[PDB]
Parts: sequence; structure tokens; C-alpha cells
Amino acid sequence: MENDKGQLVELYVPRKCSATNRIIKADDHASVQINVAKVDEEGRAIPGEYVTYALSGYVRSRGESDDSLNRLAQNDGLLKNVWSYSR
Amino acid sequence: PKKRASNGRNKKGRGHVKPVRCVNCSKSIPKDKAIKRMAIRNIVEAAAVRDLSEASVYPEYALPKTYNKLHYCVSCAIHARIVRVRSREDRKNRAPP
Amino acid sequence: TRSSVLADALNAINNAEKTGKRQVLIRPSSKVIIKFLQVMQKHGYIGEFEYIDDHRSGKIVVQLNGRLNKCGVISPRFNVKIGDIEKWTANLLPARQFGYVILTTSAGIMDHEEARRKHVSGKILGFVY
Amino acid sequence: SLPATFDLTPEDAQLLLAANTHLGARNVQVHQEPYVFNARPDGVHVINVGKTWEKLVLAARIIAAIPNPEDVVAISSRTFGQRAVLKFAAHTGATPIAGRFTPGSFTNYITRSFKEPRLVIVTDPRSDAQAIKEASYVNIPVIALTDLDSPSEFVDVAIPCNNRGKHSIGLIWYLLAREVLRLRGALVDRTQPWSIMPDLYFYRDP
Amino acid sequence: GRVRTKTVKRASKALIERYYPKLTLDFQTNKRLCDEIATIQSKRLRNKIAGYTTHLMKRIQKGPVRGISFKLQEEERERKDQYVPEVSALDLSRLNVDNQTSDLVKSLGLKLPLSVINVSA
Amino acid sequence: VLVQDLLHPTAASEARKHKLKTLVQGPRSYFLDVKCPGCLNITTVFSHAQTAVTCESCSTILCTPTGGKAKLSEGTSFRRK
Amino acid sequence: GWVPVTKLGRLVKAGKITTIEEIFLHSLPVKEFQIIDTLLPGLQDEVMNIKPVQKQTRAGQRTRFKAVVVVGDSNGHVGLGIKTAKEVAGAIRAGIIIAKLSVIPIRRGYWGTNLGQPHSLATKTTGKCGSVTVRLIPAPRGSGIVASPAVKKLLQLAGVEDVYTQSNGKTRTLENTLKAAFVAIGNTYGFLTPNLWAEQPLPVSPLDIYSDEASA
Amino acid sequence: MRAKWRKKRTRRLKRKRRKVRARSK
Amino acid sequence: GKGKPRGLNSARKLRVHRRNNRWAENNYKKRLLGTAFKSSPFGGSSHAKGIVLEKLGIESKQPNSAIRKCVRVQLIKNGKKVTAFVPNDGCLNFVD
RNA sequence: AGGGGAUCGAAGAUGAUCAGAUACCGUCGUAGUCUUAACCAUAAACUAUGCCGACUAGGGAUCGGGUGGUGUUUUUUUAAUGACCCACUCGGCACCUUACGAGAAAUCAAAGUCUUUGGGUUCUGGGGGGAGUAUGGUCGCAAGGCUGAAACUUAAAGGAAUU
RNA sequence: GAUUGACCCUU
Repeated sequence: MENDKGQLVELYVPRKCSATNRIIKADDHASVQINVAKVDEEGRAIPGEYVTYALSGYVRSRGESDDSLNRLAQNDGLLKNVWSYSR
Repeated sequence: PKKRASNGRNKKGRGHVKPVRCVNCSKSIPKDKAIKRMAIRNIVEAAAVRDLSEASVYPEYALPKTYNKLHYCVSCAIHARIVRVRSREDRKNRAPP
Repeated sequence: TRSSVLADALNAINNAEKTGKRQVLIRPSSKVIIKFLQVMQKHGYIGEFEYIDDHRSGKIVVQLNGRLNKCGVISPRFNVKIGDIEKWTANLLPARQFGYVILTTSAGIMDHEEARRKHVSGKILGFVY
Repeated sequence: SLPATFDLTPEDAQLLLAANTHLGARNVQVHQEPYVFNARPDGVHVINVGKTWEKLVLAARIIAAIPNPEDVVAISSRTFGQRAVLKFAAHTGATPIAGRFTPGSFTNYITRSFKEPRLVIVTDPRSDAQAIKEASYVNIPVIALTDLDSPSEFVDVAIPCNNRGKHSIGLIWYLLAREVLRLRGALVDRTQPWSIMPDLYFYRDP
Repeated sequence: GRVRTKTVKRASKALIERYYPKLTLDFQTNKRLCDEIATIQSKRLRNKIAGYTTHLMKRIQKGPVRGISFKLQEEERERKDQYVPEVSALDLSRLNVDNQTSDLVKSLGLKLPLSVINVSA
Repeated sequence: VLVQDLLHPTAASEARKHKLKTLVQGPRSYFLDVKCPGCLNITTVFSHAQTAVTCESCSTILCTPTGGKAKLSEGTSFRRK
Repeated sequence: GWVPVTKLGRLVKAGKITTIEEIFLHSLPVKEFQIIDTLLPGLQDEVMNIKPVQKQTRAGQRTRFKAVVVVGDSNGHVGLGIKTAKEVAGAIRAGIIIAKLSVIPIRRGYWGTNLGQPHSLATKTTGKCGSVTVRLIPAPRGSGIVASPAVKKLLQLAGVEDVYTQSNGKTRTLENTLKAAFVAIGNTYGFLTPNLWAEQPLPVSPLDIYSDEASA
Repeated sequence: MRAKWRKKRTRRLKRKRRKVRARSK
Repeated sequence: GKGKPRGLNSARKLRVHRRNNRWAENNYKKRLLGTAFKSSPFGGSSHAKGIVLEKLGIESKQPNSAIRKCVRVQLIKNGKKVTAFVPNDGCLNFVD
């Protein structure tokens, strides 16, 4: 958020969980950042380019992190036939 | 404070259970709360088995055993060490040894 | 028995939101529920929702996002005047810059800021933020 | 986006079926595991080998992405996975912890066994619940070889496989090591298979 | 009163780990080398250290000893654990699978040898 | 779970659920046209009869009521409807 | 002089990380107070109170002192430390270490009209420890810090200028009151708002980008 | 004193008071 | 439903319940019963004059043993007897 | 009140240990314990947890039903009316490991969805005692039950066992 | 499962 004259204030806009879109605390030490490398028609990992996900400690401790990562991977295309929307 | 979630007995959905008399002191205790044990023992104390076998008329005798159920009130069971005071965490062990 | 259908809907939405689920099922889909969900939709608090038509009363499947903090209902539906709108907003909203006290007025169901822009008042329903 | 050459090859499916990876837990089945497929009579469930391979390649992609190859840490405490993770650490960087995982290794910076990883590969969450619980303190992503009845709490990515078969655990670790090397590019033979035998990660009692 | 103090036990273990081949199973030679191979402030303490050292050599001479690992032991265990027999355990030994395994592979879309076995109950 | 399609659930799970716990509740009962051997006497009977249903022709009761489904007579041909 | 033992500590010593907002953004676990005192040299530490705690033994009572201290710089960042030690000075120092370790950022907001710099908190917030529940309410400019002295000092060290407070329970338990108020000001950056609704790209972690400058 | 015995003693006092008042009236 | 009625027409129930539960307060009950004007020694007044009467064999509380005097006083408006404490050192000169 | 009255047994008789023992322990033993009409209306009458409705990690099990699986026995191993075994809905008595959460904690899938405070509704409490007393009603044959205070006194009394 | 009843002073 900013004041009237532009001038973005409250620096450190925080991250949001990529599964439940809730703010990740400063001391939410059960939250993680998964990095998944991409391959480009060569079978090898291009350094410096990964698809990143922020998974919240809430879902990690709930046990839904595997399902959430499957859904995110299949939605972003780097997974094929693991996650099914219709249960 | 509530020591046990079972209230020291086994009664959920009853309200009342007919009582039983203790085998040692004849104290009235609810049947579900008792420390009932089953005593199944040889009649010949397992020591005079040789003597009974040699003095028996009938060979290959079955040598029956006696069966009874001893209902202990909590006080008498603790005193006679049928059960004993356990640590708080392992009071929840429903499993006999 | 089932007294406040809107309260049951809002409570189900809140529980699903807190659990993290991206969708919630609601029974039995009142018109007041539809209007409340339309207000949340307009202000971006839920997303989409579907009206399943069983012939009895209808169900609603609401796609949630991470944005809803707390949707609630004020029971009874207190009579609220122009003077009382500020009272209620300062009572049950996190701040004065976001969140809406929703009320059924003579011009249909709306939030408090649109009620002020239309200069109308009515009976308080609930709140979202 | 996969280039459609990573998928389950018949030779890999043969390896997995020989290792009996597809055999899961009994009728006990945690709801957080949709990897099951057509629960077979007698009560033994069938693990879907296609998605076990897909999760294997996803985990390998994560281990390839994470840049320093030694911060990756492979946890095992079961009697079967210890040699599997030792050979995994002999193949790639992947500093291992076999046998006892001392408490306060991810925390407790003054410990001798103190590591500060960026990814932990756990052989079995139920056996290594200590390592996962500690990783939850220091933001360590968790890959775990997860059977259909394993405790999927605090696990980031789970590989659906058999935790009871030594062949299963050994072959899963073999696939993980082979593929992490494949994506890293050390094993140039993209089409040719690996020379190291799938039975190399096999525990011997005597 | 035969239990050794932690200092004696740990000193004996440290001696064994880094001088396993240099010393033998005889107490007399063990002490006559220990007096110069480790600096001790007591003749009796040297005697205790060498006696426990001899006991651990007797323990290793029949079976491995836990907590102690030296260069020769580590070499032999790495050789044993990198050993592998040429005949594989995953080759054709005749594959017993069920109808569910069979149509699993069919639904995945692959072909490989297998045997047809009825579902047990 | 966290994300799932309640709007379009799988038919397996929907059939597994209780008849009133589905998206749109529908009867799990059905009807059947029953024909006794010999005379065709085509009559339609409800599965959960609660009635010793018979035609007015003769003593040819076709079902015996039970707790749920009606157990049809030994010699009877049913056709799902 | 320092010789840190942590990847984050070594990077901070090497100067790779310039501000504590990166640590707060990536939620790294901080285990060294040197990290905090290098990232924020404007931080002021003063003890909130000392109380004696006794433990009975077969020979008398063993008395230690519990020190409750609050560390914080004039705007944005504050932590709260509690330590029980045999001597008062040792308890004070260790409490300073813990309060520096537990430093968190504060979401300062406007009561309205967003004219100047942020003065109050963005949202009504609440913390709980024990029975003490402390509730922070945004206040208009010029209101001041309407609070009891213990929580008022914590808010002053946090950096808010004008805020109402309301406490429920045994507020006389100073440690629980301060912990509840600390939780209340910690939840401010966790409350989600429409200005925070926008989706952000998830940058690489500082440790991930700067792993290449390790020992080997 | 055990509360049951205190209650019994209070009952005895109450009935003695009742008897005395009945005699007076 | 948190106990209390919440209906829009439950105002009578809420008022009556509050009226009934006010009586549990010590000061409200005294105020509404007029215990100051019926049984308080001062008749609900801040101060009261009296005539000091005699000496009584009373003993102080913990910790002491002091039996010299504590003024028994007969009030003028009520005629009731109350024991008052002479509030300073040297009480002897004023209790003639 | 009338029946009944074996046993056990407030009272009591009585032997013992005891400083004392009109207590514990021993043997008797009226009332009672059992019924029939009429009263009584209390209990740690307890889950110390009001009722109705909704929603929130997961399970080994169990009782009443019990969508289904060309899965076993006497009869005919080659139609059939058993019962068990496994998916598994529904309604019950309950249980099993952090906390999503709650709580002062013990602990609690409710004691959760309560300072992010409103689903409906009934009852009750407002520091300890005096006191469940006095008094007035009211019911009761009585014992007593229900309603039910003040004067006065008091700085604690209490709730979880942390060493 | 006997008889072991009692013990005036402060945080």
C-alpha cells in the first residue's frame, strides 16, 4: 500500500502461498519454496530458470502438500496424468 | 481433575450396572468397574501330578481343572497387586501383558 | 432446526476458507444467499459460484480464493439508519479502507458504501472482509 | 512441459514390476493417496506405476534445479534403505544420513552432525518422522518414498512405492539417482541405459 | 568392580581406531608399545588402557566390534558393500501378476512378458 | 481434498454415496416388468414392494416384502425398466 | 571476531544481504543476533522487567531471575525476549540476544486519507498468550498510544504513533501481556488486504541465488 | 467437619427450632 | 446461540433477565433495598456524632495484646451503640 | 397399612484389640431388605458437559439395518429358502497420534467454527462464610421438598499438580 | 491390611 503521492510504503510486500493464496509469515518456518527445473528439448536442466512454488506451512502440516504440488505441476504443464480435478 | 476419561470404570451408554461383591472383602462394586480375573488352574497343584498319576486306577486320566472368576474391588485388587499404580502416560495401556 | 440459511451458508464458507479448500458446497441456496454471494463476487471475495438445481431448494458450489478473511452474518437483522451505519462499520470491520457491512435496503441488498452512495438504509445482514 | 521422451518405457516398467513396486499396503489406505488403482482382492492395493514414475521424474527435476549438489540430503533409518542411500550419495552429491538421525541436526547449529540442507529425500516418513519434523523448523523441502499408508503430513512430494520391499526401495533410489544424473547431464547416455545394476542397492543380512 | 571408566574405554577405542595393525593381542607387548604410543600419567592407568585394548582386540578377532572402525575395517566394508554378483535378481527366472496388474499395464499402454494368474481370495 | 470438482463428481463415488447425499438426490430403487412362467401376465412391480403383489388372475404372488428389496418368487422372469 | 556458523549468517557477514526485509520476505530461520544487529544498527533495547522465580529443593529454594526485555528500532522492527538465569546481568544479556533473534516487522497503516507517512496499524489485530488477549485498534492521527505502559513501550519501539489497545484477562501478568501484544503486532503482516491481493513473482531465495559463494 | 455431618447437624438444629417455636405458639 | 435470547422482539426477556440478575451485585441490592436507611449504623450518612459510654473487655487482632480501651459510643439520631477506634497515639487524654 | 419375612442387616445385644472404642474386626439381631395400594421427590440423579440445526486431519473396530462381489457348507460337489468373508452408504455405544482450532491447564473432534466477538432457544452464576439458615408462602402423615433472604463477619476461599 | 495418638512462635 502507498500514500496519496504515490510513494510505495510498507516495504517488503510479502509472498502468498501458491495453493491457498494466504500470506506467508516472516517466521512461518514451516513454509517452503519448491523450485522445479525445466528441460528444453534436450533432457537437461537449464540453470537459472525454474518454476517456483511457495507452499505454506499450513498445508504442509495438514498433509495436502503432495496433492497441492501435483495440482500446480499439472496446471503449469510439467506433469501429465497424476492429478485429477474430479475425485 | 478428571483422572481417567473412563471415570475409572467401563460404562458409556448405561447409566446403571448391577453390582458385584468383591471376592476378598465382599464390597459392593459396579460390575463394569471391577477387576474381574479368570482363575483356571489344575486341581492337583501341578506338583502332585506324578503321585496322582501313579495312584490312579484309570489310565490316561483327563485330570480336570477348576474354573472360576474372581471379581476384585479396586481397593482389594490394588492391595493384592492384581493391578498396581501406573505412570500417567501408561495408564492408557488397555493391553494386558 | 435450520433457522438462518444465510448464517449456515456463511459459516460453511468460513470453515472451508479457514481449512484452505478452494471450493465449498452450500445448502439450501436462498435468494438472500445469492445476493450476498453476488456482493462478495462484485468486491472480489469469492470468485464464481454455481446454483445446482435440485427441485427442492437448490445448492451452491462456490469457488473460493485466498482473499476472504471472514464472512459473517449479523442476527437478528437489526434496523440500521444512516446514523447507525458508521456505528456498525466501526464495530465490525478491520479498517475504514476495506471490508463491507452488507444490508438489505428498500433498493435491494447492497453493502454499506453503496448504501451511502444511494443514500438509503435498512436492515443489516452481515459483513465481508 | 515434458517432451514425451521421459515417459514410462517398457524396460523401466519391467524393472518396477520385477521389483514389485506396484504392490502397496493392505486394505488400510490413507485418503491423501489417490495413487492407488483398482484395489485387488485379498486386500493388497496396486500402486499406479505410471504416476510413481511421474512423481519420480518431478522429484528428479527438483533435485536438478537445486544448485549446490551437496546440500541435498538423503535420510534413511530403515534396515533396507541404508545401503541404497549410501550408494545414492556415492553416485551424486546428496550427502547422506543412514541409520540414526541425531535430533537437532537441522536445528542446533553447534552439533557435529549439523547440516543446513535445501532438500531432504526421506526413505520412509513414518520411520524418519524426526527428520521431517526438524525440516519443518528450517524450511527444508521434503521428498519422501511414500507408501499408500505412510504419514503424508509435512511431505512436499511423495513417491508412491512399496516401503516393505527391499527391491522396491533399492530400485526407487536407483531410478532417482540415475535420473538426477540424467537431468544434470553427467550421464550423457540419454538413450542408452545405465551401467550400474538396479540390484546394487540391495541389502544383505550376512 | 571391573567396569572401566569412560576415560579408559574411550582412550582404548581411540588407540584401536588409529593403531589397529601396530599392536597385537598380547598384553605385555601391548603395554610396552602403549607407554610410548600414548602419553599417560600413571602406570596403573596404562595397565588398564592396555588391558581394555587387548579385550577389544579379542572382540574383533571373532566378529566385528561396534563403535570402533579403522582403516582396514572401512576398506573391507566398502569392498563388501560395493560387491555385486553378475547374475541379476531382476532377470527372467522362469512374472506372477494379477488381472489388475495386467490391465494396469494395458491401460498405461505397454507390452511386456507376463503370466496370467487368477485373483486369490 | 483441497481442490476438487464437486460440480462434476465421478459416477463411482456418486453411486457409492447415500441416495440423499448426492448433488441431486435420486431414488436408488427401480421398476421391473415381471412375467410368470406359462402365462405371460406382464405386470410392473416396484422393487421395494411392501406388498404381496399379485395379479387378479390366480394365486401367483410375484414378490414377498422384506426390509428393503422384495424377494421375487422362485419361478418368475424380471426385466429392468 | 564473529566467525558465523549458518549459511545465512555467513552471507550476512559477506554482505550479500543488505537488509532484513529479505530475511522477512523469504522467512529464513535466524539463529544469530549478529545478523540482526548488523542489519539494524538503529535498534534500541531496554528491559521491561525482572522477576524472581524460585524452585524448591531439599535444601532451600533455588532463585533465578526472569528478564523480559524488548528490542526494537524506531520504525518497523521489534522483537521480544524472555530469559531465566542465575544472575540478573546474565539474564538481561541473554534476553537481549533472544529479543534480537525474534525480531519481526510491523505493518504500519493509515487510519484514513493516506495523507502523510503511516502512523497507525493497517487493521484491527489481536494476540493471545495465557489468558491475556491484547487487541490493537487503528487510531486517528494525534491520538497517541492508548495502552498500559508495558505494551505502550513495545508499540513505541515498534514504531506506531497512534493506536488504541484493549486487553482481556489477567493483564497483570506482564510476560503474557507482552507476548500477546507481540503476537498482535506480528499478525499485522499476516492479515491479507485488497492492496495485498496482487500476485507476486516469488523471487529466488537469497541462499539459492548466493549459494555459489560457499566454501566449495 | 464433613459436609454431610454439617448438614445433619443443621437439620437437627432446624427441627429443634421448629419444636421450640411450636411450643411457644 | 450463546445462551441469551437474540430475537428482534426479545427485548422484554432481556430486560427482565437483567433485572433479575442485577440482584447478585452487592451494591445494587443495598441501594435498591435501602439497607443504609434501615440497618446501617450511620443511617446512610458520612459522619455521626455520639456520646462515649464506657470500657469493654475486648482484645485486638493479630499481632498484639492490648486491653486498655476502644470507645463504645451511643449515637444521638439512632441510639445505637458502635465501637469506634481512637485513631492516633496518646488516646488517654481524650476519653475522659 | 396388608402380605411376606430365606439372606443380609441402620438400632440394639455381645466377644475382642485399645489409654478409651456405645468404631473398625467376630456372632446374633428388630426396623429394613421383597411385594400390594398410598405417600415421599431427593443422589457425586455425573458425561459434574441443556436442547435443536449446520460445518471442519484421518483411521483399527463394534451394534441395528444393511446398494453390491455368478466368493464357501448339509442337502444334489452339478436351481434354490444358512451363515460367514470383503467394497461399503445410513443411524447408534464408544475408541485410537501432533494440532486446523480451543483452553488457565488438565485436557477437548468438541470443551472447535468465540476481541476476525450475533444460527435459534431454555435454565443457571456474580469473592468466601453466615446459609440452603431466618422469615413468609406452598406441597407432605412425617422426615422433609420447592421458593428463599438480610444483619454480621471476612482477604482470601478456590481451579491445573510445576519443583 | 493389628496396636505409629499428639507436637502452642513470624515472608
